[PDB]
Amino acid sequence: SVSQALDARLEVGLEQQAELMLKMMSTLEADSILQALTNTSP
Amino acid sequence: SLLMGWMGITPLALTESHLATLASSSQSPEAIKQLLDSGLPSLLVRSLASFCFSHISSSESINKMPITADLVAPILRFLTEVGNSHIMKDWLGGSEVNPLWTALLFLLCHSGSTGLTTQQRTAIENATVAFFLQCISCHPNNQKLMAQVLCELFQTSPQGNISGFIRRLFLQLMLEDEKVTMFLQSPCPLYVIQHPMYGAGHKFRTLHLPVSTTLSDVLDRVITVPVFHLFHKLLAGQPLPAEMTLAQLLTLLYDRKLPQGYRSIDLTVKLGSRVISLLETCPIQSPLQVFAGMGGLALIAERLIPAHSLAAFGLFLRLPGYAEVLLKERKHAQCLLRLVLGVLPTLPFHVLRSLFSTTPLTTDDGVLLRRMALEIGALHLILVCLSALSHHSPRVPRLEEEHVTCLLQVLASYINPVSSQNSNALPSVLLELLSQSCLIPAMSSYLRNPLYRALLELLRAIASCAAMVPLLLPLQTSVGTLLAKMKTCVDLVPDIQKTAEIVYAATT
Amino acid sequence: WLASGLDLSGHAGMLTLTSPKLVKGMAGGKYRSFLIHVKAVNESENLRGCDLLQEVSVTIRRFKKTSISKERVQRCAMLQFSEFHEKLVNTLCRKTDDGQITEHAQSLVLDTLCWLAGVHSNGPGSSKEGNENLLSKTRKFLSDIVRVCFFEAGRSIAHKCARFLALCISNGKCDPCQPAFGPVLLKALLDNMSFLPAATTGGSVYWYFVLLNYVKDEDLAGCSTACASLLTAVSRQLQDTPMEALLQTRYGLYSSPFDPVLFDLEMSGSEIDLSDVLEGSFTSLTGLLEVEPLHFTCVSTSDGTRIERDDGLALAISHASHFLQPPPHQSIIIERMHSGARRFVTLDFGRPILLTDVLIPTCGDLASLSIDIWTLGEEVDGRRLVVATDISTHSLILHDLIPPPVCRFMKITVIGRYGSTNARAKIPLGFYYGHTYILPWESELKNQPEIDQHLAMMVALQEDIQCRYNLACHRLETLLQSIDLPPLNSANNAQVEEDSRVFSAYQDCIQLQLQLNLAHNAVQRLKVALGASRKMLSETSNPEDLIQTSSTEQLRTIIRYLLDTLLSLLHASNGHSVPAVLQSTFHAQACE
Amino acid sequence: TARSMVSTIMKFLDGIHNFAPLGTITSSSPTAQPAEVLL
Repeated sequence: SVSQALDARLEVGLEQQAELMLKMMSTLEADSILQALTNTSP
Repeated sequence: SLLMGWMGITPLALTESHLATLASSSQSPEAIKQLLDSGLPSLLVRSLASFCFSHISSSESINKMPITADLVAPILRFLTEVGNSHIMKDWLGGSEVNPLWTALLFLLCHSGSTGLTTQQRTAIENATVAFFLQCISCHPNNQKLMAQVLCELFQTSPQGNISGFIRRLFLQLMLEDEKVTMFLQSPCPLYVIQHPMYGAGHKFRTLHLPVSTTLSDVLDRVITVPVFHLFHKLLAGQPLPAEMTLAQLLTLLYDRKLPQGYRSIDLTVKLGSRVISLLETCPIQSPLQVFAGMGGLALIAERLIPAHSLAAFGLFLRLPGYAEVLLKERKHAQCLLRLVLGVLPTLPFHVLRSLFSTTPLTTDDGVLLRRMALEIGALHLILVCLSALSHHSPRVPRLEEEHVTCLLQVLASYINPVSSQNSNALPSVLLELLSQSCLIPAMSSYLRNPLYRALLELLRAIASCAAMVPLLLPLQTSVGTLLAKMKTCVDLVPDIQKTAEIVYAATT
Repeated sequence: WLASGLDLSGHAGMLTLTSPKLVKGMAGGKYRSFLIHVKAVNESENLRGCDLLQEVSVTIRRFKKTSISKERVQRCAMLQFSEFHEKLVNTLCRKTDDGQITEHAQSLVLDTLCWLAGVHSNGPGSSKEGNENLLSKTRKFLSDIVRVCFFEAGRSIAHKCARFLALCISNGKCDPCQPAFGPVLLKALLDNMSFLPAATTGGSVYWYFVLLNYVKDEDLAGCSTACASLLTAVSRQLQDTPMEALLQTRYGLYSSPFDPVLFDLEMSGSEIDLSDVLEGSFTSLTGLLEVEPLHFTCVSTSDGTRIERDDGLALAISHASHFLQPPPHQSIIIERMHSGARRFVTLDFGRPILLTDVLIPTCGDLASLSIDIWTLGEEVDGRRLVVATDISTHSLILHDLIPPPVCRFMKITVIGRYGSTNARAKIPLGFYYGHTYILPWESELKNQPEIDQHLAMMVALQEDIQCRYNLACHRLETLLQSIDLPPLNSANNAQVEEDSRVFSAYQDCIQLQLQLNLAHNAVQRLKVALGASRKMLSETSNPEDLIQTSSTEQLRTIIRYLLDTLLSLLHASNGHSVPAVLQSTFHAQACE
Repeated sequence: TARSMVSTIMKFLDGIHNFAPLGTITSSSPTAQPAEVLL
């Protein structure tokens, strides 16, 4: 995965949960790709 | 002759493979004679010149056959491949071909960004570089032709920025050593597809090597003791020296009826026995020195490790006669130019010192050079450099030691050229300029403490010129009595005593 | 619910609560107090719901007071009258005849679109007629806005549009007569795979593919066949010289040193050996061609801490090129380590600068790190960028700060891990990325030269580095002609000063090619800042023509990206039956 | 017996070298200490 690190100066903005959801999209992408790389063909 | 009749030669359309085969099959003298007798080279160069003129006219407005933007780089590569023949190099050196040079240069310099894409632009740039490398190779007539052409383009440079082609051509063509083809025939084994003149196997060798190397280096890469000896087909009964460079051999061959433009020189290797005039010839002139002969360095300087020495080198090379004494050491001059494009800091002042010494005040060249140095402001630059290096200011109305020594040597050679109508040989403008600068306080600071020898040379130089004497008076101990005091303190010795006596005589 | 604000780890979270009805009721100027209710709904310490919370924190942020009075009705106008929103959509479509819309205006309308989507993310029982109208106007022109944002825009505009579209994804509490944003955004994204190799920015297509990979879970067949068709097309296009092939066989050098144009640079702090499979997070930092790195100068250093390095127009051009350089790798060494080793360092850029992306490699002996920025004083304008407490697990990656901050001084505070042994280690400074020229609109957020001289000097630097790249290519070709070409097939190729000089020439060619590419992106950025635009995707463009006329590096990056999407699509079946469409277009000859 | 292309293209897929650390040791009689320190 990636580090649990988000912009602290952007907390004054309204899109903090937007950046959070973008980052978990990225982490689920990385996890799914690693799982597809590790898994074989049944 | 039958192959000529196939591709429509007794409009026209030849692909890249067609011209590849034609350039490959034209290297023999009879084939290149048939190619020159045929009108295909003339019609192709007329076609490409018309294409260049059309593209220039279209960009500035915002037997013939139409050449497109794609075929022109392969047919320029055809020119590069056919130019191995010496009569090809003589034909490219005529006035019939020169429109090719002028058209390509005006197209790829003036006509900047019918549309020229970047990949095709790089293709034409590399093809023109290959053509220029092939043309002046071992051909002094083509060398002076390209030198005149580039001098005339730099003369008509618009008034300030230089395009990329001309800059990279300066940094490429005359900034690499000339490369010639070495052919080696020997019965003993010597240890890619080439022309069938070059033989086969390991007993026939062909190299593409720079001229500046000697025969010992190319023979190293390839009691009675067998020793390799080199022979030429035009020399009967004498070997070749091992430390003899290829420029001397090329000049000897050109003085020995070898035709000009012969791209591959041939040598036979034999085995002789050893028991345990040729080197004194002039070398090749090379395209760089030929270009610098008419002062092209000043033309390109007008259009252009401590950094101040490298900045002052560009100002120093603008004087006439600077490049002629600069080209004595080729490798270090090339290294200095490589540092300019982006021992080494000593050379831009050492060459100026040698040029001062080789240009006396009894001739017009020395006084013209001195007045041009007065006009362009080299003395101001060297004086503020000495002020910054010596941490001293002008009288307002380990590397640093070497810098100070070299600057003092430059000043000493500037005052008296013979030391390294003499009263009116130098104007009083230099006298009033040196009376303002930091020469006297820096001299008083350094004196009261090779370099001492250079300072004594500066003292006898400034005492040799009668118009430069009254600078020695301090603005109350005279310099002669002071110098006598520290000479007695020091007491090489005869030089110190003679210079101190000369300074004392000048002060009295 | 709490699920709309949970963190990536799931052990923490944060909600930003606001509403248009809040300011609508505050327009009367009467409300002053609020209540908040925490309630557990249902369909050792057995904590249920409200007792499950460990630590709580409350903050309230006020609105910015501008110089325009009676601002209440001005803010209520957009919430009451919806004809603004469609007009904003029109400013995305470039259909208005009032001139040509620049990138700055697009950034501003996308910012206010993101703000209105954020305030409409939580509408309590209110009339969603304006929300439905803006959503309908978004769905009507979704292909046009995704084309002008993800294909004809930089990293900032594409990132903001991805933020707005995924925010529209997040608040999808649609009525049963309204479809969800998923299907329609999916169809809008698959309506623009044809124009993908004619894009402009690597980060734009990166955000495009992130959104595609997320929303592809609704419909699987169309994305699969579009990806497979583009696989076949760009694969049959990419096969069309022996030069880079000879490089690949002889030295394993895959990036072409003769193609002068690239697409993006991807790097991360996390040839490939085939034995383990017998790097997934490396797409975290994309689009590093539009943004150049900076240089580091350490100013302040704490006790027991040392920063070390790990082991006349031509002069001005050379100095500007030296300012535009990747600095060598540096690091921090600590004399004495302990449980909670608090150390402090300060970095200086030398001038005010825009900071966009930051990368800190993984340090397994460090508990936490925190970075502060300031321009004039530490207590004057210091704002916190990011504090990360899991450096030992993964690397710190923060990508494309929107809005991009300006700064001159960086403060790095590091706390070591608990129970740390007294063995020395290295904390690399990482790689910092920013914008050398500060634009006037980004200067006003928090002796500046004019645009024209900066553009002229950047064009001169691009020309000089183009000359350097061309001479490097000529040297590389003339040297590479001298490689032995045996008739021994390729077995002896897989079987030295010449190798070292070829590697050095290739490294120089790659470095100058990268410099030329980012300089060209910088002058393109300055040209669109002047008022121009990049390449316009015309409606009459043949997809095969723009496939053929695309750069090879762009084709390689787009191939890796969409077959990455194909891998994720194949794994998304959860081991069930693979769809027949991508199993049918990939027949024997297609696979071969 | 010369090394052909197979040895070149399998050599990196995995000058006299030691092999004692790779192997294990044992003895037919129960000793007071194991002999792996010798390896």
